[PDB]
Amino acid sequence: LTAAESRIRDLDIADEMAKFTKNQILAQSNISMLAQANSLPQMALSLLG
Amino acid sequence: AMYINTNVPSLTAQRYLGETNNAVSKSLERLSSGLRINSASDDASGLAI
Amino acid sequence: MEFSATGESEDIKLHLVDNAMEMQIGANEGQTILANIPQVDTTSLGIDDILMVDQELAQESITKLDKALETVSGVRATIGAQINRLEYTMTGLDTTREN
Amino acid sequence: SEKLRGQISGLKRASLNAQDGISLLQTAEGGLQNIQDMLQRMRELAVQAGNGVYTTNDRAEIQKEVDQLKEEINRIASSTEFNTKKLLNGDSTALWSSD
Amino acid sequence: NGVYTTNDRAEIQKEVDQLKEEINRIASSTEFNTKKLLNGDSTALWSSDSSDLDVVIKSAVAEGNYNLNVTVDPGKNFVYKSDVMTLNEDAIGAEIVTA
Amino acid sequence: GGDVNETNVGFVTDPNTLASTGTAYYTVDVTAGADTLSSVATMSVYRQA
Amino acid sequence: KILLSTTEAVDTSATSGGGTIAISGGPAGTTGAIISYGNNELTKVDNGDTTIDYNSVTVYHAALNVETGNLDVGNLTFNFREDTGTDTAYGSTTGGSFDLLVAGGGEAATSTTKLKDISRFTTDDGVNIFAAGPQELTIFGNGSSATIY
Amino acid sequence: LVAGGGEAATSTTKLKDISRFTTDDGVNIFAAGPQELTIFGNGSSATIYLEGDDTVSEFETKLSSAILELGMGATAGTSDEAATVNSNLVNYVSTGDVTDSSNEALAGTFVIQTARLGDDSKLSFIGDQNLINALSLATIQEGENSETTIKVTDAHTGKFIGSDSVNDSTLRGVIQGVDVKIDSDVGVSISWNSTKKT
Repeated sequence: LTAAESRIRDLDIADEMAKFTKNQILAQSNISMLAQANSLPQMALSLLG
Repeated sequence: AMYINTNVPSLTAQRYLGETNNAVSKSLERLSSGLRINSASDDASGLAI
Repeated sequence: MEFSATGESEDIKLHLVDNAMEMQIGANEGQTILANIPQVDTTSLGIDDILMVDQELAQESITKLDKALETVSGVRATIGAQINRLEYTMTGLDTTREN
Repeated sequence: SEKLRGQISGLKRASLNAQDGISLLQTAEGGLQNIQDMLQRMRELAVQAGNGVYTTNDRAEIQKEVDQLKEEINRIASSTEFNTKKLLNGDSTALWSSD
Repeated sequence: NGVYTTNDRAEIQKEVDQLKEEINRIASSTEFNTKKLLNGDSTALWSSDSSDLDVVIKSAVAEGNYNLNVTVDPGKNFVYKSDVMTLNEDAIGAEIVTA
Repeated sequence: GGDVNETNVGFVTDPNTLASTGTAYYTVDVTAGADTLSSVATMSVYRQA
Repeated sequence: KILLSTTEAVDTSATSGGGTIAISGGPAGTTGAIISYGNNELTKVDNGDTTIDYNSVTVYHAALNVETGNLDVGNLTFNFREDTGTDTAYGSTTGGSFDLLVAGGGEAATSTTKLKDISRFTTDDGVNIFAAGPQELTIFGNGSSATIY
Repeated sequence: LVAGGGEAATSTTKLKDISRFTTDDGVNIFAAGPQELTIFGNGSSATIYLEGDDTVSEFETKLSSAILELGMGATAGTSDEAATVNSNLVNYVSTGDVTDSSNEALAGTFVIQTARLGDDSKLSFIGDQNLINALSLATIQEGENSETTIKVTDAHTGKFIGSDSVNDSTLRGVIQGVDVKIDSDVGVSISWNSTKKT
């Protein structure tokens, strides 16, 4: 029974570490894209103006 | 068409960053605790068994 | 000893009102969510008169404990269902806002 | 434009309201988890007594600490709080009185 | 998978019901300029007099008022049987029997 | 209005298009046999102008 | 329009079995028609315990309006007593009178139905339109317009 | 007639004495407290409470009332037919009421039926594992669907449009872009036969 119960304890840590790595990698790309998106419009249009 | 203060892509990026941050936080909580279910909302059937 | 029926019936009175929880979840008159939390204590769990003096009450104690545990599990899982619904409904608001 | 701006403001208000609602359920879940934790130690100490090797004083020694645990669980049942609105003591669903 | 008793499935049913309610709400709450989109208000508009007739819209409908004539041929139902119940070793039973 | 059930009527079902507002009460005399004669009484009239 | 009620002559004096029904009253204070029934047509006979019984009789009633003269017709079903009877001869019944109250109309719209009770005048979210206040309606035609409340 | 223990139970036997309501270890279910029973059907649910002191007839009455609450019972025909049908929904067969070559050819069993046709007449039972296993329900008849003949005609001229014979009572593909659902409690009359008990 204690073997049976110790099958809902925690995932094999490798998959959790993979999910964490992928999320952490993708966050920085989000940040950079947001920065450039904020940069573009005011500058371009005020250049036109 | 160039406008002023109409940065919809900023809103889209903000939303996506929101999901990314929440996912990272949940993964960190799971890894720190070392338990699968935790709380009461991850699974409704494992608690009783 | 001899026990006897009194012969005259008894009258009792009770007053009951509601205090539920409302949640505004929309931008127009009418759409809401209701919330309630059942009352939980020793009396609700029905273990007020548990006794451990002789070697005859432990079995009933174990039965009652099993029943209380399953009741508490049910309550917690209901709360979890509520929170999952709210988490799912949160994002559509922002999607509609963007559109 | 007037209709759209009004709807947008309502959407922002609902967006805040959702998380404001979710916090309370998280707190109640934590409290119920603590109660469920105590009940299992109660069950284990229940199955402890029931053996015949023990006199009538060991069971009294067990009974004192069992009563103390029951008092603690009653305190935690009656101690939960959120913004001067007690949750678990049946003050979120109804209100009853009798003479 | 059968390892769960007949209580876990009711527990699952509660959350399933909540998800159904949420999807109904999102279906019935969509809005733009006081024009509801998904609630069958974009293609047709129907009403009848009987209280046992349901209408679902798929595509463009033509027009007009219709008269329907119905004739029925019946089927059958479900019949359940429970098992034999007897008495214990120390029971006594009485009945009014004719012969 | 004030009267006790002198008859043996259980209840009434299926009220359908029987007018409404339920305020001018209704009298439902159930007589247990009495000779009846042929007659007529004017119920109502209707004029526009 | 003229509206009349008509009555039939019946013996109404048998060993037992039935009775006569008379409907009267209403906002117009009408004195309606009277009807008679036959033998063993109101109350049945026992079958040991009967587990409580009820018989059914349908009744139709009509009323006339005073300003458009549109006729309104409704129906009801009386449930009559469990089980009566003499020594296994024909049955039995009890006479008298009592009062009845009505709510709603049924499944149609009556001529005197309140406008706040129509099912079509409420939205899907449970709020009725007239709760806020009166509404406006505009009619256009022949180069002219009109407004009603 | 006095029948002893160790035999068919009678109509006044208390529920705490039946042999099927004690476990292998000799602890009856009603020792801890009253038991729940949930019934699902017709898109609705009901809950009843059983205490270890009521007799079988009270059980039958409670089950009949609970079933009638769901609306599965006889409709508003409001006749003695309806009363008899409602009363003959849940039946207990005693030793002196057995009928050969019928549904009730077994002694001391509960017979359960409903008053609707097809899939609408399916019942589901939920409760404790021990109680459900002790009841040990079984099926002796399964439901079947109806046949509906539908004709459609215009409301002002009367020109024919279409007709069909369907099984699930769903009119489809005759009116462009609309599906119609018609309830199954239309055009049916129910009677009870005690000579055969059906």
